[PDB]
Amino acid sequence: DIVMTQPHPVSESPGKTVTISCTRSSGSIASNYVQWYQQRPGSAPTTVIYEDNQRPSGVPDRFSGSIDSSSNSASLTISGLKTEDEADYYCQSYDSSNHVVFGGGTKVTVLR
Amino acid sequence: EVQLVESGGGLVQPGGSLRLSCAASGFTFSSYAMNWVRQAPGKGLEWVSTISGSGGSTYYADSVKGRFTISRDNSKNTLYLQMNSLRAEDTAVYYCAKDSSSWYNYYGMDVWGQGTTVTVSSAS
Amino acid sequence: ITNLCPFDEVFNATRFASVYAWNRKRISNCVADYSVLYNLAPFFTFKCYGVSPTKLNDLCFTNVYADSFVIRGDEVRQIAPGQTGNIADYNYKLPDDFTGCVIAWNSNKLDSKVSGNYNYLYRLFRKSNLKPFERDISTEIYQAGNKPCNGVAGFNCYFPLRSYSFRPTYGVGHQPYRVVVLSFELLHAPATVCGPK
Repeated sequence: DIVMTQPHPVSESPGKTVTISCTRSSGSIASNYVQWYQQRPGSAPTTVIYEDNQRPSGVPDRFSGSIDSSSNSASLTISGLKTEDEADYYCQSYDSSNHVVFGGGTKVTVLR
Repeated sequence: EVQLVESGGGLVQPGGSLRLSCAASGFTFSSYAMNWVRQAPGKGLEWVSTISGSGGSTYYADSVKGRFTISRDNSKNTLYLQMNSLRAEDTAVYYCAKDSSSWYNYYGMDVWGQGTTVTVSSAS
Repeated sequence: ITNLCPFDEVFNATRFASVYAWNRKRISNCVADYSVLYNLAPFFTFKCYGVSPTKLNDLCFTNVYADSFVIRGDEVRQIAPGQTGNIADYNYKLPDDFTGCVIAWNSNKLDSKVSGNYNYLYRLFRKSNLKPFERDISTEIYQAGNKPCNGVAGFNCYFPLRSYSFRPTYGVGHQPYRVVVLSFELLHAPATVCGPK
């Protein structure tokens, strides 16, 4: 229906764990699963989870996903901040009309 | 594990025709839904359209409905996108993404590819 | 105008969905050729509440839907536009506008593996009251507030994922049934699927 609003870009110092929130625009979160993607500036987006929530295609333990009904939002937890993590991220899902809805995007920055 | 090559991204005047080819490679390409997505410069991603794995079911978004078509070839599997009567908002980078296996159509998305930048201007 | 409808791949799937997570495949811009779907095997359910399947080939529609899932035997009757039941008003509900079909069939011929069918579940525990399309995909715990549980043992709460126990050495009434429904809807948009005239 409505594009899911994504918060402002965030920055984090190395050696910490970051948390990205994705809030539903309209209605409730009672729909299909919400996934994430990693798109480097100038590069193609890469998915963080292969099918639903299990071992993806090369991210051992960095990315993890959760859903919170109290806040009604998706939460992407990224542990082990590396130099390859400073990039743009978008949370994508589907609506009740089989339309692919995306987010506003969030730039995760690493301090050097 | 998916190679994507197209023709180009040359501009065209408002009210033109464009054909984008998303021929891929690999071994598992029998029945997989394909999604055409776009991203405007200085703006996030925006889904354009999608087609089923067998090539029967195909639909588009609300703002790009009526002037865009999408087809799929199987024996030489390739995703064709025909864009007619372009507007000033169509200038964006387009990508063609795969999905999970044939059972779930709105669950799972594999590697996307490369995409190409299409611009719509009006000058000399 | 278009090619054949991909319905042939809907009724022939390698792995169907569950009750808590059910497929919602949108079909549009195809041909409504039910001549092959009419002379199928003698199934146990071929009911269409909307219109007659003969006159359906000459009726235009904007977009149609296809929802496939697997339930037990006694749960097939609960699929109706308004009815009580453990699945009818808790996990799978339909408003008073369904004009499609409730075609279903039994598939207890190839699933004869006595090893534990802990793959499908229906999430008996829920707190849904309105919004008939109130789905659920997370793996939370059954609670309604008032200092909820925060452990694994529980004894006051419970894990709201009750899997099935489908075994080949059972009788009628408690057999698996794959049900595929076709949700129809018409909005302010030109029609796409009409059927061969």
